Amino acid sequence: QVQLVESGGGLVQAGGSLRLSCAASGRTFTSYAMGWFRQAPGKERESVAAISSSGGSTHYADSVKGRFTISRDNSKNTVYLQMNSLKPEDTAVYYCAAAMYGSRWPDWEYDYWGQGTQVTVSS
Amino acid sequence: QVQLVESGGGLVQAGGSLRLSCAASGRTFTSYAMGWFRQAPGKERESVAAISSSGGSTHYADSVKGRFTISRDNSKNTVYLQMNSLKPEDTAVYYCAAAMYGSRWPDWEYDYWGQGTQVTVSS
Amino acid sequence: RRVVAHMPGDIIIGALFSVHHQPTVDKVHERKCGAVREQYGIQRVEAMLHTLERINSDPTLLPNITLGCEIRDSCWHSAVALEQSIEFIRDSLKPIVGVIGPGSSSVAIQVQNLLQLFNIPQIAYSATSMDLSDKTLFKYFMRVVPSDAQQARAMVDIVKRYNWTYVSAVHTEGNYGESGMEAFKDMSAKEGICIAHSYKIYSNAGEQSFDKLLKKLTSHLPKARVVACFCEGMTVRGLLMAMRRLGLAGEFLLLGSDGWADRYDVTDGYQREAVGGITIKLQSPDVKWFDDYYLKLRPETNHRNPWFQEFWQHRFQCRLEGFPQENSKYNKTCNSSLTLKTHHVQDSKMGFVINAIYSMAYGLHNMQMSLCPGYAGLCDAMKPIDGRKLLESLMKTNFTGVSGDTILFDENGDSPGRYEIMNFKEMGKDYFDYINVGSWDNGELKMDDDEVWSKKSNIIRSVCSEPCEKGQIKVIRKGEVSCCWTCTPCKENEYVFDEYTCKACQLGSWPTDDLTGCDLIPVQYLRWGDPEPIAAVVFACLGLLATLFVTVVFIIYRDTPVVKSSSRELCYIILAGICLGYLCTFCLIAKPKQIYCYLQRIGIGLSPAMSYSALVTKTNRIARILRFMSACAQLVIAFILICIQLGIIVALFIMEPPDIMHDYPSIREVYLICNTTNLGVVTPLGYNGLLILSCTFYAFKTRNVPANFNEAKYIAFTMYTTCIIWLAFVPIYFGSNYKIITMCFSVSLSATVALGCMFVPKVYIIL
Amino acid sequence: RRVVAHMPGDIIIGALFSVHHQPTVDKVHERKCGAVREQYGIQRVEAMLHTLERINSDPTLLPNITLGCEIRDSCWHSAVALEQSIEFIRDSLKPIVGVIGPGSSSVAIQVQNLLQLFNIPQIAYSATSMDLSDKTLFKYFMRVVPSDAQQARAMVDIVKRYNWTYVSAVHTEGNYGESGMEAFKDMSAKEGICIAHSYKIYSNAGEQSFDKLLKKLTSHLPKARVVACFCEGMTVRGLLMAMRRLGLAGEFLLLGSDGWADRYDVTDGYQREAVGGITIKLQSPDVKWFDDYYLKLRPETNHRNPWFQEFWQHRFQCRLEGFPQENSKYNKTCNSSLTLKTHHVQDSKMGFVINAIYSMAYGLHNMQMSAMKPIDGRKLLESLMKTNFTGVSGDTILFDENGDSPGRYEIMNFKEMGKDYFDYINVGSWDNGELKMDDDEVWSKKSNIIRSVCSEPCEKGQIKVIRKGEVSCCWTCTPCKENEYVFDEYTCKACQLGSWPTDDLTGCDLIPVQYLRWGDPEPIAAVVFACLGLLATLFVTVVFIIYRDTPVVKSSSRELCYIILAGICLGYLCTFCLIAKPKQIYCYLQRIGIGLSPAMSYSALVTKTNRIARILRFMSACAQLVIAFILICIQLGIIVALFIMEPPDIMHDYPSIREVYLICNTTNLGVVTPLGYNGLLILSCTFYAFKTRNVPANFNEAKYIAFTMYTTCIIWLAFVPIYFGSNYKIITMCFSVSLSATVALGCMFVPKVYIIL
Ligand SMILES: N[C@@H](Cn1oc(=O)[nH]c1=O)C(=O)O
Ligand SMILES: N[C@@H](Cn1oc(=O)[nH]c1=O)C(=O)O
Repeated sequence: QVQLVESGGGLVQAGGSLRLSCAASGRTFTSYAMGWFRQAPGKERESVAAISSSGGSTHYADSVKGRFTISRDNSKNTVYLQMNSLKPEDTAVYYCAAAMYGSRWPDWEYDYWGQGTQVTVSS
Repeated sequence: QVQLVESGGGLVQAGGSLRLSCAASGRTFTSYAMGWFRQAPGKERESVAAISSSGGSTHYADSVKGRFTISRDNSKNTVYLQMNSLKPEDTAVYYCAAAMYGSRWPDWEYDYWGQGTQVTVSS
Repeated sequence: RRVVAHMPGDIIIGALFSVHHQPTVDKVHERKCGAVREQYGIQRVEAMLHTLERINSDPTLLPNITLGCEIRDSCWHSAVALEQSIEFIRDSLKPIVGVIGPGSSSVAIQVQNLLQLFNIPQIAYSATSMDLSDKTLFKYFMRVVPSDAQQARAMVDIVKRYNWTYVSAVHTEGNYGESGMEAFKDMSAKEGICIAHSYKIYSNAGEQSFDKLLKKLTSHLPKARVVACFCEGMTVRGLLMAMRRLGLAGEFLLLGSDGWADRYDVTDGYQREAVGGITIKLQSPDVKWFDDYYLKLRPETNHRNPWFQEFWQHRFQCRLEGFPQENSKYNKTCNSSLTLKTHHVQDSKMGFVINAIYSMAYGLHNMQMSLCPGYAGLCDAMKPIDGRKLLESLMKTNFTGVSGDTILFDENGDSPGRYEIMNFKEMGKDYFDYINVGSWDNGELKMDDDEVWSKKSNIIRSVCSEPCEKGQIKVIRKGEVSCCWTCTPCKENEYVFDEYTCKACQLGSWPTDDLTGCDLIPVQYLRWGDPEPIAAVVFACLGLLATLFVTVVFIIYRDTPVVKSSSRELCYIILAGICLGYLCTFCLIAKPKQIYCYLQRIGIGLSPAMSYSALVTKTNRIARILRFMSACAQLVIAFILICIQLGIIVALFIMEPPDIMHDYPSIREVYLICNTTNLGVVTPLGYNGLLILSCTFYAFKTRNVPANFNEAKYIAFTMYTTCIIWLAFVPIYFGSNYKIITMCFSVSLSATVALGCMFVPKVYIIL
Repeated sequence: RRVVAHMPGDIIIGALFSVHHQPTVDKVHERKCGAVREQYGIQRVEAMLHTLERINSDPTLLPNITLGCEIRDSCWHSAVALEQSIEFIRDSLKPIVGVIGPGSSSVAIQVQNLLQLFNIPQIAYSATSMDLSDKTLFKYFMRVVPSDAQQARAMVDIVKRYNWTYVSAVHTEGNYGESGMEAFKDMSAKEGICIAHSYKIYSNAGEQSFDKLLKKLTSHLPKARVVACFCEGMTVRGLLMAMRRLGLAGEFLLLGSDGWADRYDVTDGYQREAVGGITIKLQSPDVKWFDDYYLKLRPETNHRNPWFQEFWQHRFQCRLEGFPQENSKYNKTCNSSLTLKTHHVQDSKMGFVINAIYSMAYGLHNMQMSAMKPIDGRKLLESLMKTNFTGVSGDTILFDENGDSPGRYEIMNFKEMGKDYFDYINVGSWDNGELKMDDDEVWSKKSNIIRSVCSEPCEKGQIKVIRKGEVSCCWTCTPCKENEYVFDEYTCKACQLGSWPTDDLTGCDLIPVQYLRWGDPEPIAAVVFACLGLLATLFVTVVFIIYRDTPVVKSSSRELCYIILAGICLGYLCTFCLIAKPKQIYCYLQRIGIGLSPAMSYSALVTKTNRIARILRFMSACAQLVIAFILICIQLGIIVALFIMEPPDIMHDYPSIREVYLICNTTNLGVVTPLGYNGLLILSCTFYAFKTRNVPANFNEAKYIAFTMYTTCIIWLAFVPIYFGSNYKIITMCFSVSLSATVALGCMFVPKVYIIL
């Protein structure tokens, strides 16, 4: 099995920048595409961004398009999400998920989930 | 690592009979010669009987010659000691040891030892 | 690292399929596999998954027990399969119960040792090496295909049928290729077939190696233009690439094994370089229920095959946009109407895979029925599953395959089978296909020669030398091989025992027209038709007629009014001698018969000597007068003189008895000659020469004396003529080689001259 | 679970030694081994233990680092070795850093296949297979011994020496035997060695298999007396046992490789069945400190060898009474004075084992002089391919691009030294392509083994070699004819006319033309006759010249007599010059004289007869003689016609191949025409004489003229058949013309001599 651990989140002021990192155990990390999710309190989980198993192609949601970026490092065996020009409506708990047997995004049939990281954005 | 566990000790009257069983966990039991020791409360530790690795060669202490009988079963990895015509002076704690790279008995050095069991003989 | 496919169950079975090409020669150390495979790699994975799913829903077969799997990748390479098998065994250091695969002999041998160390049976479906049937070493190995000894026998039968007795050989390096080629070499050497040279090469070699191999192959042309390939698919493909690169398409014919049987992938883009080849394949039909399941697969609904999305893109050369395994390299996006029904070619070895999968299930069913009689499921007596019991139960398996035939293993784990023979040809305009043109089974080969050739342009049956076996020519083996020879003509007087000898025969015999020994020489003796004996006969008959006429004239005029000076008896003796000489000349070559030769010798000794001695006595009678014992009786003494010569003839019979024997002056012709000692003839010749000298001296004594009838005048001429003719005839006998008619002419001329110069004046006077 | 000999340290090195014999053919599935080996197992285990103990006391090699060992049993079997090598890698699934061994090629291949997946170097000391030298397949393998291509080369060189050309071949089923025999066959093929037959057999086969193998080997026995064995030790021992069983001894010579060489194990109890064999051994001297350490070991003080008490009891055939590993199958107890110095024979490959251990240690030391807690296999490999150190024998050990070291070879000969005493003797060496082997110790006398050949040579004469086809070395010999020369060793060629093969049968020398006429007796007699005739002609010419007044000769023309004498002299000169020389001028003169003399003589006779024929009209009686001259000129014109026909020539004529002569040109039909002309002239003169035969004459010349004409006609009629008679046709015409001239001379002027006297 593969265990996913998220790090890099925390308190941040509006207009700042942040970088979240998801690290995976095991050794077959290069065979799994990865995706990032966020859930605000009082709401349901939403898709944010995703990257295929070998980089190359990255997909972003409409609410984060342009001011978000995603990438992976197979040698370092971890994925990074870069945020730019944060807004007060971004405070949420973020999760990192792995998929192998999906369809066109965002239909990906994830099977490994992460613990999550809380990110609070204040004015 | 070969481990040894003893069983069969207890309380008995004089003139009876008893059997002690020493069981070895771990393989390569057929390459270790086996020996039985006894120690009375207060006195030092002495040797009683010994049997070669392949069996067919048994040595007994002069104090218990003709009474006891040592044997082994390599299929089940268990060494048995049969005590006959027990006497009150035989009350002691008994130990089971495995020897390799030795000399003429009782000039063996034993790589392992056992917990031991208490045998009490009452009039 | 590597990915594994799996479905769960109570019993787990391994499987090694080559989903990717083997690492190239530059990546063997890193173990980096190539591109995906469809027939050999991905149809088999789906086949195993669907077969296990079908078994799991069959109440008759293994009720209340679920079957799982663990499919891995071997990449047609030994190291990759070895490490995947290391994973299999480390799973037992749910345990793996058995392994299905792999598909090559070397990889199977490498996996089998590790598997047998841990008591794991292994069933293969395409490993047809004939050294994997040694149960002393490969105890836990079974297969549903026959060994490749029958394949070597079939190839030998094919080369025997078309009289190809000078071929080249090539095999890919490995257990399978080397074993098959050595079996083929042994069979062909026993059956009389011939190999120009033998080569070997790796299937993953570079372009330079194949170019050098092709150059070495074409250095044997045009004597050996048939190549026995016991290679794999990639080796044959590389040979096709080399032929197109060099530009030598159409100068070879290639025999194929199961490595190249009907695989269209080897002949793609290089079909012109491969037309006419003949391949040998195992016989198996197409499974019908596999196609129905396979043709409906989509990449978005397949959630158990890890290598399916990539395959889709590799096959359709498009990029699956949005899918997790997107592989954004192809410039074209994947349409939503792409289907697997297009250009579908099912693997020609699927029935063997399915039968190998069913064998393990049937063995497990029998083992469970034996161990847990009344319990439906896995009872405590079958926990954990033992490998020795499963091997014992698997060797007794007997069931019916998908094709309807009966599958059962023999004492070595092998199974029976048939063979088909396929021909690659052009069926139209730029349309090539494989055509079945025969079969082989149980040692019987049946082919269709009308489809293979359909003309008189059957490729020249590759030979090293034309057959110089006609009877008059022997054969020399140079020394390189008993296969190529040079033919040289046997001599004119020599015949042949075998094809490589030329022995003569003794004199007096000639070889036959077909040179099968020497019979004899016919001899020639028909000299009657020759003009010279005819002329001799005419001369002899004319002389005999003249002698008869003069004898009749003398007999009528026996009163002799003036002839009384000469003795009538002496004249009769002279006439008799002349007649005897004429008879000898007429019978000079009467016949080789001993009596004939006896008569010839007697006449030659008697007639001229007797007549000449009578003439000598006549001349000497008139020599006494310018004493006499008995004038009347002297003639009688003269008779004794003639008898003397007879005694000389007797001496010849004392010397050596004449005979007739065959004499050969040359090999070409042999004659038949009567015996005639050279020294024997001299003595009568010397005697008559001495008589001639004596009579010439006597005549010269009274040459100028007068005579009543000028008898003394004509005596000198007669003596001179006789001496001259004898001196001329002496060297002629020692002259020409035949020496059979010269003496006849000489004696006839001498007799005629004596006759004339003796009684011409009597004839002149009597008229 | 088998026992293992372990010694602790910081770096652990594995080892695989075959302490026990490989399992019997009927026990290969249980994988249970046989008896104990001394030179291989116990000696190599103690060697490794003491070598590490000696290495980790040197303060220069790997200071502050302790070396540890894990020694296991390979049992000379592939399955056992593989299952023991799986134990080395169990931690990877203190790790093992490298493996030393094994000593067999196929076992080494299997171990290397398992080990290279985990980056573990492997240094072997006795595996010399060629195919192990491919670094694409076997990348982590190294060895301190050369490959067996040079050993096959040495075997081929030895069989080239002593001229063995029909050897048989045997090898052992495996990888050593197959590769070695393939190399030997390939090297022998490009020569005249012509292997009779090739067999193979397993090392652990039964007695029946060896019996069948020997029965097959004895098929070629009368000729193939030499067997090239590329086998192991047990195959050779089984061959000797089969030889003893079948009552066969001394009928074979066996060539051996390093599997047999110098080992007393194989030739024990069967020494007499193996005397005379020649073996090839790797050159290696003895080690002294190993003997010093080994000969002091005792069973009750050695506490680090699990296999030592069993080996002691096996070697001394006794039982140790109280010892833990006491077995009761021996009926006598072990004495306290039993020592290991009795019948001590050291293993002939201790130096290679110690060199492999030192190579591993030096590789580790070089790697350390460059953060190292996980030892990197790949790094170690690239530090082991560059090793260059000094061995225990003083030589320099270093590896090449293929990871193997150079070496030399000794050649040993098993024989009988004394009585019931056999030993191996060093009789030469092979090194770097050069063979230095002495022949005084092998076949001391002229008792060299009858060479393995199948055909006696045929040369120095008109004899051929014809190959039947089976083998190029087996042939039958066939003679050649008397007029053929050996062109190739397999063919004779017949030369053209006039040429005879030389005594050396290498070519035809075109024998000289024979001609000897002066020495022959018949030409000498002809010369004497011609000289006598010339003397007589000169005498009569002188007599006529002195009597030119002609008181009674005036009836005959003096010019006519002079012409007759000149014709006689010309005929004598022609007879003299007929022999001459084959030069063109000589034959021209011969033809001129033959066409001139008789025609002139007969024309003169015709004119003389015709002068008295007119009288029982005449144009010019005195001048008619001039016309006679013109008649002679006519014949000259005929001679001219001959020059029109064909020019004079002298060419070689061949009556037979043995003898060829040289003869001047002579047209068969050309000579007939002058003969016909003079025959017609003779007929005319005979007719003229017969016309006036009975007429009276003053000197009775009419009687002599008719007799002369008749005699000349008879002589010509007799001589004509002679020309077409004998084959030579060189003196018949000479005698004929000489006799005709003499007859004319005599029967012409005998009455003149009678009258003048
Ligand atoms: N019988 C062959 C099987 N095989 O080899 C190929 O190249 N294709 C294929 O089916 C073998 O022994 O490996
Ligand atoms: N070169 C041989 C070495 N060898 O073979 C034996 O039988 N003994 C021995 O030392 C091999 O490759 O195994």
